[PDB]
Amino acid sequence: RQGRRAAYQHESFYWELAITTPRHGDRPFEIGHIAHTELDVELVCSDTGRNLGRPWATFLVDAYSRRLL
DNA sequence: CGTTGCGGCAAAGTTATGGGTAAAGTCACACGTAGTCACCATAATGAAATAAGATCACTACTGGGCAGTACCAGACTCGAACTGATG
Ligand SMILES: [Mg+2]
Ligand SMILES: [Mg+2]
Repeated sequence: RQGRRAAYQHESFYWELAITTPRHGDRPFEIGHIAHTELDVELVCSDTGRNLGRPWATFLVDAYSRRLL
């Protein structure tokens, strides 16, 4: 009906019967994620005060402690 | 006198309403919302044009003066001659 990107919410999860390597990390600085986004905020210039559009934030996260590295 | 129905009194029973606390749900993070014709009045030239103005050329009408002519004396000047005083 809508496509694969819409059925992605109706996906079967992965449930661990046995214990493989842990998904989020055995220790800090083992698995760390990089991801970009654009912040939902309009920013103004510091000198001339025009609309500069929405900025972009990139995050590096330690997946074990979920810490924003 | 004893019994029976009726009514007051005060817990007791049932709903309702505004509080607190853990615990089942809920939903966005997944690159994204701003973006684009349609609209008719006003300035604003630049061109188109003006309506009158400017000058040429011709036609007719009407003031009107200059080089030259002419006479009638009055008046000053002077050839030519007359005539008187004189050394
Ligand atoms: Mg992203
Ligand atoms: Mg977003």
